[PDB]
Amino acid sequence: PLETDSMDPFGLVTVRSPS
Amino acid sequence: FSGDGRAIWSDTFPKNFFWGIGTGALQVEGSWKKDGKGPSIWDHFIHTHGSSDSYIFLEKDLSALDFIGVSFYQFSISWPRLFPDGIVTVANAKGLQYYSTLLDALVLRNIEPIVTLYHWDLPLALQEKYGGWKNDTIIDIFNDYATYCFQMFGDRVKYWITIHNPYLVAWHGYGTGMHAPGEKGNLAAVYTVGHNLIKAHSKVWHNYNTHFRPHQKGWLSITLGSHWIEPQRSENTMDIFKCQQSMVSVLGWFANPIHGDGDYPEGMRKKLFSVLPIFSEAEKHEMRGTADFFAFSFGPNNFKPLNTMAKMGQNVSLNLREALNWIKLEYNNPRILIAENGWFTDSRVKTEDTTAIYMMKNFLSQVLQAIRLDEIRVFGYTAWSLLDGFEWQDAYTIRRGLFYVDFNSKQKERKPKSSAHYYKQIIRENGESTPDVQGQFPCDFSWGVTESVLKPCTDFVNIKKQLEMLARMKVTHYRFALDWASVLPTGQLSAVNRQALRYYRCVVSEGLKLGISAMVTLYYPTHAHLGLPEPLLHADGWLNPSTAEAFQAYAGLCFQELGDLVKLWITINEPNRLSDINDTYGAAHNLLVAHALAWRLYDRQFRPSQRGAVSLSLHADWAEPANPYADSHWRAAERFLQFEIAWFAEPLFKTGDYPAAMREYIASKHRRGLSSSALPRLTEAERRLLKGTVDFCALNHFTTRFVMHEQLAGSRYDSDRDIQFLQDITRLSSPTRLAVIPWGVRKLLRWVRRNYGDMDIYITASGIDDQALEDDRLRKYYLGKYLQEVLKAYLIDKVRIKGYYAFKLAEEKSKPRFGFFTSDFKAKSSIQFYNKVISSRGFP
Amino acid sequence: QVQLVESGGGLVQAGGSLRLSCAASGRAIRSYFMAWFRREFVAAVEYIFNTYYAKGRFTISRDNAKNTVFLQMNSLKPEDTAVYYCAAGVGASSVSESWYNYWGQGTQVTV
Repeated sequence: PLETDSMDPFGLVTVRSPS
Repeated sequence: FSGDGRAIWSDTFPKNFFWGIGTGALQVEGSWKKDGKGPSIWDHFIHTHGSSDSYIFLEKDLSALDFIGVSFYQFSISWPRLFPDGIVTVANAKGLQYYSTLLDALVLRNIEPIVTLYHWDLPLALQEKYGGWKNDTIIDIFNDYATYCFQMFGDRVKYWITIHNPYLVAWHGYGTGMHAPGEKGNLAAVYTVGHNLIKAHSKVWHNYNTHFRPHQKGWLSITLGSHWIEPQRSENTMDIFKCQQSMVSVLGWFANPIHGDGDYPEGMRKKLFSVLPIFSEAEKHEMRGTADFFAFSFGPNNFKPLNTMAKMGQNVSLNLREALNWIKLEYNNPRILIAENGWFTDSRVKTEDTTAIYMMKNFLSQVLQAIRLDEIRVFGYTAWSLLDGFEWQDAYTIRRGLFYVDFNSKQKERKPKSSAHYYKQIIRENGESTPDVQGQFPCDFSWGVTESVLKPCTDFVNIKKQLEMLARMKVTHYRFALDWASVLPTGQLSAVNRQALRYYRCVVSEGLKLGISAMVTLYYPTHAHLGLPEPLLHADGWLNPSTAEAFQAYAGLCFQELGDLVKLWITINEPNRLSDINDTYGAAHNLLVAHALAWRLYDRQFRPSQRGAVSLSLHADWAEPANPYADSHWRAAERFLQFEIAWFAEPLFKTGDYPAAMREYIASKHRRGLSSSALPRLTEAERRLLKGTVDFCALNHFTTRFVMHEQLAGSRYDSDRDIQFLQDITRLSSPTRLAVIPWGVRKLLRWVRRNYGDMDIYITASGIDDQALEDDRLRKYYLGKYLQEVLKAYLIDKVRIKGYYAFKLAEEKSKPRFGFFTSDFKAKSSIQFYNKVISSRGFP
Repeated sequence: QVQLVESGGGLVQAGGSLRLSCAASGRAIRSYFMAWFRREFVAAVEYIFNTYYAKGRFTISRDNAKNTVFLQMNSLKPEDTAVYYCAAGVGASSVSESWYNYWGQGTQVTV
């Protein structure tokens, strides 16, 4: 779901623990 | 050849590679009317629907090029700046001097120039009188304008480009009404403009190839832009056939008549049989092969806005590796020059462009992959842009240049951004860790595996399956936890499930047979089962200090009944990960007190009788800044570790109170109001109780986060540390985005020793998930590369590391496949690679 | 849990140079931003790059490997003759002599 309308199209900026 | 590229859907750059950076003319030059300049189509399009001032501040741009140290610099010549009407009569006096002094200094600085004659700034006279690219009389006008630049500039310029992305000139100038001149919905003018733009290039190529190429010995081509698209289904062929028709409609439109065979693609001619103009077979011979190389554009202009492309109901992609693969197959393996590449940032991002580092990191990673692995004949790369400027209909709302320019400043100083420092090192190196260690571990090393909450001697069925799993491994220990809510259902000592305590005893007693010395965890919370007994959770759970008093009563119950065989104890398992589950500091307050009461109960009463060790396991994920060129990420790198490790360490290890850095930072947020919360202040008694209540250090290390800075809003815990995290698609990640970064544990084991003295350290949880169920190649690479790092810290940094526990011995049906054994308890290949390291005790 | 050993000495004629240095000591100092004061704001470094002055004669650096902030005072005017002390804020962000929790002793400077 690449969002090519924002500066971040990969969702790199920002969610749990493997335990 | 056409139609062959559809098969695409099924570490150092070469020497003498051309590292460069490019700009336009309308975005960067400015001074749209100074020195007798003619109006462009955009100048009337902007003023009816300053800037970087590069026309006067050229020496400031020359200093910017020397900073990055590029081999070439791509710039376009403003057509109305030389000839205001487009007709070649006599160039402007001052305008000619600008491009003369520009080309002179670039050659003096060994910067070979690449010039494009048209970058969407067409003189307004040709659009008003003749009609722009609608009337075909401009074909010989652009050839006339090209002849002038071939004469006076050809001696110093050996790389020429005709049109820069002609797809946007026609589709967005006469189809969507987005670009100049701005006419929405004109099917006729779109493909007619695209017709003249192809014919105008061929005339200029045959001009240069026959009239200036002999005595100048240069190249000439055209910058064609495109996008990339992925199918909505890999197995489906119609979804893949729809992607082939998508690239043809945008890239094959202008490439087949120039790089293909001289005519439009078969799909385009069939789709628009009566609208697409006809190329006479005499024109086909005079256009196929009018390109010395293949200039290519891959930026946000062919991705944003949404109406730029026709996705045909498929998924948009940014993978540049397969984008060049499609070009190399459809056009008989040409020599490509990426003339435009890079994304953008919002105007609010001044000089702290963090994403630009990781956006550029992928492209160059994909370009290198194309060159060394896919055998793509790429000889250059053009970063875009050199400095922030006017980005067409987006105006100054976005920033695409590698140099920040304050548009409200009169000096217009070009300050290098975070990507300029990263790109400079990319050029200086033309393309963080350490090699192998080669050494053995100590014979007293604790090789261990780990389970989880084991809800309830050989008659026990569940034990038999787990006992047959600990026989394939050569582990010396075994880490598992107990269900607190299954021994004291009422949460009080009146009801003692003697059957549940007999079950756990048969576990360790059967383990004492197998020789696997156990390590029991009294508490193990998670999102599935919180673990607290129902009356305790009904009575505010961990928010009531009586629950901590209830933990000591439950702790000593397990101490007396299980201390006979168990010599290693863990109170809470990852208590630092309870924040996800002010109203969290007080909950962790009781988690710390409950640990001391459980430790004071063992140190005084049960230590001499059973002669063991007790501690707790903390979440030990290492951190590093997301931008090593922004200082706000470096200070926040330790602020993450203080809010995570030191939160439960400095009390239980060193001082007795919370970490001062964590305690002092929260008050600064509350000072101006950001947080309505405060970290509790401890007295002399509480600090005297928590201090030094551990017998070793236990760590739950999995991966390494990349913290960055941001003024996070809210009064919650995550909003107290002012930290955001960044995932890097470059580094090898896991199915659940666990970035496999081996060198994080070494920097962590070095951080623990420096901060909390020389004590014994245990790694109580270290694993990775993988979709594979029989040949987990990710885990073996994760295991070996991580076990390589702990050996490096032991034999070099002299860290008292004594144990290693793989995360999960088994997994569940719908749970993340973190275990070494299948849901049906079938052995994956990860067990036997573990035995190789355990039997070898490292890597000799 | 941090201490500041603001070392150095100052007693030179007008136009001279000085090499001040404050020794960092305590715990988790990399999350702290340090500054120099004369009270009056002199300079500050957020880690290594972000330098703030109040200019053109002083240079504030921070060799984090040795845990020591420097303050190169070139072309010292006689008006700069006072006591110089170092501080350490709390990670985020403004001078005001209040965002800095920890302070050092101070080095004398006379011109």
